[PDB]
Amino acid sequence: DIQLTQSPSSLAVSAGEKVTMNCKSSQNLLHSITRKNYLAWYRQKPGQSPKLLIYWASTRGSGVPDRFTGSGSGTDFTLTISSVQAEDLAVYYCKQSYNLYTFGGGTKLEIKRADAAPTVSIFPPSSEQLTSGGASVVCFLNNFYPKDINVKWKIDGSERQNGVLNSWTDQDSKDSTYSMSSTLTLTKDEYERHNSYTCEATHKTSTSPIVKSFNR
Amino acid sequence: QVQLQESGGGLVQPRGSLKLSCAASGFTFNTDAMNWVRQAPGKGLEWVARIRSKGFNFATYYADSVRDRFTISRDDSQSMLYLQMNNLKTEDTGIYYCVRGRDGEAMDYWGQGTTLTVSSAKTTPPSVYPLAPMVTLGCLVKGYFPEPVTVTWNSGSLSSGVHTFPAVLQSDLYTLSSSVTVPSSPRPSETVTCNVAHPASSTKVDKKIVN
Amino acid sequence: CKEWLSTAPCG
Repeated sequence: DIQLTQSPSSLAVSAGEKVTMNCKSSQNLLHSITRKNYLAWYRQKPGQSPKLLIYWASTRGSGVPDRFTGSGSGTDFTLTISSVQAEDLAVYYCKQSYNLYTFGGGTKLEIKRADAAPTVSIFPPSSEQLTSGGASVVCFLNNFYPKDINVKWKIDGSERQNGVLNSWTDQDSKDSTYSMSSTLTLTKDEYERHNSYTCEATHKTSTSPIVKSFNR
Repeated sequence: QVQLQESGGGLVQPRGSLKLSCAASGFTFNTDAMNWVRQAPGKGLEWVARIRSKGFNFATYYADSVRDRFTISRDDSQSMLYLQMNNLKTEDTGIYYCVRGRDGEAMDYWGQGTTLTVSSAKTTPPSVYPLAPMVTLGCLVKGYFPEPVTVTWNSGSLSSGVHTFPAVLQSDLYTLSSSVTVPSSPRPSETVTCNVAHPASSTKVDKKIVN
Repeated sequence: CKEWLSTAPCG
């Protein structure tokens, strides 16, 4: 089984720049007779099927723009993207066809953009959920950059860390910003026992944390 | 246009069996070699099976991990590609892509995929809660199984300003949220509905964010 | 047409 290894595992470049990622085969992919290197490149955009970008190590696939250049031979190959745009964020996989098929771990591309503070929003439990015996306070922190953000849940002024379900989104192909939802789930009981609830967000775009609160 | 539509994925118990199908369109199916590639939950791609054309006497190839268990076959007259899976294992959980792969070149077109979950757990309908307060509104889809769930706003008119966060597994059940941002004017003046669908239990709920 | 890398048909 031929093992392909890719590097870096992640990349972050600015729009307009050029980027270069590598793929290394465990076995030589150059066919002695045809002199062709059986290595292809694919990319998968967030929530889409993979798309063929290059085959035989250099031939662009049909319709694929000239920005994509594949190179290398033997066991070392490279994919170079020029004029990297917002629409290029995805995971790039190199695959081998020399014997059966084998993909690499993939390399993720991220777009380096201007800092952006999140837009926090806290939501009290729905009356329908309350009637179910549970209570989930939801906080949406949307459209920010960089990806790193800290979110604290404070009940009456005490930090509640248990029962929190965090979930980020992939970088948006258009604005290049991330989003996150934090869900605090307590019982009707515990919810009944407290007054003010707060979603506190710490991010480099502000000097002081962002607090979004609501008293029951 | 080339169109590969797979169907048949779903929840199946370990050691069980499932049969996937692929309807091909837009090209001469009788001439191309067809493949099945899969992608495990939050992982890379893994080629599964390959079936060459009649001109090559229907030669079949299988990945080491899927050998003797799965069975790729085809029906050139109906343009259908099949993947009969047996002795299923948890490892086989993931999305299965139907790929048109010309022998000599590369994997041309891939389908949209079909999810397959291998677990002993059971189908559980999702509970949709309306998260009410440019004003952001949300929708809480929690406690369902298995994945996936389809969330849309206003049946489709609301696609911009929407953010559907990936589901998170917790205590055998999934929880997912979706937020939408609309101008202060069209709310509550203009109706905003959260449309949720959970195929695994033929569920569909139109939750109007009212308040 | 027995080899994976084949491209020339047969029967």
